[PDB]
Amino acid sequence: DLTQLEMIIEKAFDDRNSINTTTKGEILESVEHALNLLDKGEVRVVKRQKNGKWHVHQWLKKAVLLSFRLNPMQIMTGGVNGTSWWDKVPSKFSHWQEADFKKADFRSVPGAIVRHSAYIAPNVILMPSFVNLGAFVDEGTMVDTWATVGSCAQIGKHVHLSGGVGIGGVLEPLQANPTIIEDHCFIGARSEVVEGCIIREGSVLGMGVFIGKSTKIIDRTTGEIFIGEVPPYSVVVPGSLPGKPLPNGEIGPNLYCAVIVKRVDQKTREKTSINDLLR
Amino acid sequence: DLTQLEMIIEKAFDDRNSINTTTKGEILESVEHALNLLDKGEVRVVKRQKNGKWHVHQWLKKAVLLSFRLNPMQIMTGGVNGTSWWDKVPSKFSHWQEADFKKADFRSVPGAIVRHSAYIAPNVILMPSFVNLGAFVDEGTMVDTWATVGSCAQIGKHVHLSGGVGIGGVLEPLQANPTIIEDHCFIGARSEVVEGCIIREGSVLGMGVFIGKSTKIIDRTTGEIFIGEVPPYSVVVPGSLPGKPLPNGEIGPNLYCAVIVKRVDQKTREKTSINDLLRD
Amino acid sequence: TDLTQLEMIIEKAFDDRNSINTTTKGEILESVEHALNLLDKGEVRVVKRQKNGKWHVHQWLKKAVLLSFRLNPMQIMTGGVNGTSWWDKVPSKFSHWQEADFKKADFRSVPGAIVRHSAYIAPNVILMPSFVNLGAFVDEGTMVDTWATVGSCAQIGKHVHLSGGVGIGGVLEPLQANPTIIEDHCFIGARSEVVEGCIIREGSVLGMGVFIGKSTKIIDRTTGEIFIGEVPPYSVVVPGSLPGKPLPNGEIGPNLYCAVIVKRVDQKTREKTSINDLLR
Ligand SMILES: [Cl-]
Ligand SMILES: [Cl-]
Ligand SMILES: [Cl-]
Ligand SMILES: [Cl-]
Repeated sequence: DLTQLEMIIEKAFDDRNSINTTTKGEILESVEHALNLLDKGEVRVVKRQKNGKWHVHQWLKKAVLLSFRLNPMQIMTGGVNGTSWWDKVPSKFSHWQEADFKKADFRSVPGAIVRHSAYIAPNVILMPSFVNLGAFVDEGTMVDTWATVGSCAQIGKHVHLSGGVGIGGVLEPLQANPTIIEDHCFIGARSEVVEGCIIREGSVLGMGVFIGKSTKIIDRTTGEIFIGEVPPYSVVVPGSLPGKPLPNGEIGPNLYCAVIVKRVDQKTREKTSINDLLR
Repeated sequence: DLTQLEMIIEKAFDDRNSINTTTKGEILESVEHALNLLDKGEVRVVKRQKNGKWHVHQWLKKAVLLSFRLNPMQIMTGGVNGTSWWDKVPSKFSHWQEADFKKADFRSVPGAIVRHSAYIAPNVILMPSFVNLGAFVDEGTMVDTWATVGSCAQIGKHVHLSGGVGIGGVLEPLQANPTIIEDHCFIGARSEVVEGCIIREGSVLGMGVFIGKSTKIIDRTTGEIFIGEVPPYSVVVPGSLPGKPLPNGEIGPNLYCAVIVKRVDQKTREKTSINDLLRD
Repeated sequence: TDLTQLEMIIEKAFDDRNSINTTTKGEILESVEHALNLLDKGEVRVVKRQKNGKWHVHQWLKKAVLLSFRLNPMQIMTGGVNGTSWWDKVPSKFSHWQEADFKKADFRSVPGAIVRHSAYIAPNVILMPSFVNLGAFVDEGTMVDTWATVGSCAQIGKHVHLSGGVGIGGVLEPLQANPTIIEDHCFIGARSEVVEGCIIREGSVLGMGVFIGKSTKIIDRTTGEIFIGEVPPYSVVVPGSLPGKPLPNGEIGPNLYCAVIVKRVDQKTREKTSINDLLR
């Protein structure tokens, strides 16, 4: 029953300053249990509504924040020459055996790093990469080498996160939607989507696309400006817009922006290659 | 030997649907032998032609593809607090001891990750980074921190792959050339070269240069446009080209492109610093 | 200890560095080891800021780092996947560190973090999976986010945020060159890169994808002043581009990348306004 669990987390978070490494009992159990529900993908930090809008369940963010006060800093073994690390967030794979990996049915390449409470769906491929607390990585998604899925981020099904891609983490403010990459998006290498922006489903981002909360996204044919959202089935590449003249009157510098070069549909995505879409 | 090895692999590749983790015998031995030849650099995914063009040895890609079918997913130890990974590609350094590292004569910094079948030449420095299956990293090359040498990529001698540089992997389609970086190239930090593009020898890429299959590469002085290839001894920086206007009457956005600002030669390259070449 | 005599020995040993090797022990080894422990503890640092605000290099600490390369052999370092090894000659900072050492040092080291010995990491720093190289200085309360790199001898001021994929470029030789310096309270947005000894002055905010090297043009949008290798205090910086010369065919040429200071604020504005507003 999620209803009771949320109630405790809401009230315990209100008294969060009294929570520490000595707190046990119902508060400790509720937070832990919630992080296991997250780790399994049974709950998620944000859920998509019928309208297509995403709504945050704040008590899950509060549970993650509360886990920082509950768990102590500890020696974590496994470093070079038998040295240690010093942290208070366990790996997702703590106590995982072959049977556990067979059940989860995803591939974790040596170098992959995943914190507990992050959900990894079946048929995902984790290259050497980092997945932070509360993230959700759905069916068949590729997380390529040195990619980062930040806290609470949502990665949809059959997403390709290319090498060096950063999906920015979003914990506070509590009301903020985390960064969201919807189903069937291609995120080109070195791209970055942060600060709770959403890439609507079927979109294709070329290499070097940066999308933050205050990034101008312009449809090259329409003239429309989007903030924090890329509409469905968009092909997006990096560009620049003119700036204000310099104080001496000389032509001003251009400023970076994201450029929507195509808006397609589902049939176009299934029929046309990524490279053709970007050409 | 090589003729018969190629034949065994290609016959098995045509029968790849009947191949799985229970397949042993000559097919297993041939695939393992082919990947060991790749690992020591005795064969490589590509051959340079007389034309100056590179073509793929498709049977070697087939060996790599078969090894996915032959090897089981398994526990691989060494994670934090004794946790494991779950993969079916062994490390290049499996069973390597001091003597293996001394014979190989390259430097492997803790954090470096190299899968078996990747060739790493003498005097290479692997900072924390990742080198994928079938890659070739030639003599004296620097692989800097969080760089990636993708599957089958060919990196020439005395190349500097700066921090966070990605050389994109190319396995299928079988006929597609991998990404190639020829001798004495410098690739500045955060740059990316993917999808089988080739950076010819002695070229210098500034920071943040992206080179993909459909990237316009323009010589600013010549006006010449290149696609998928940077000509020899080019100095390349990130830039932009004008776009079409919006219907509302506003000028359209510029779009990213790669800009050749200089084309030099071996003598110019050897005497002049990277920063001077990029300064103008 | 007496720093003056230690400097004298390091200086003399470096003049005869060709006679220094992996067999060398005695006073020279102890002196180099001591200086790197001083570097690791932050009791000494590769550069110190002067009264005028200029940074001055302590060349003898660079010489000590260089000598430790000659003193220590290439060796097996354990901890790789499936019990495999690395092959390097620089010890981890965390060699022999226990809970008491971590509790005393009072910073947080997340599994995946990599730090070489001689790098100082101050209290309340958070090291995500990342790399900190020799002689670096990471001051109080700084966040080093995932796949960031703090290059050799780099100086990171207090309460700096190095976002994901940020590169702070290393500077060892030339001995006289100042390393890369990031002053107090700076924000460095994701995928940004600052290399080749550039300095970002106190309180500045760099957007995503900002690359600053020695030869990157930085233009002040508000004054029009052009800076090279230095960003003034409390600058807001984003990536941009400047126009080029026409092509020989008569068409407009490509733009070339540059860094743009779009606003310059102060300490009070910085404390009151969020990073996101500063970038709008
Ligand atoms: Cl753990
Ligand atoms: Cl296949
Ligand atoms: Cl292995
Ligand atoms: Cl060590």
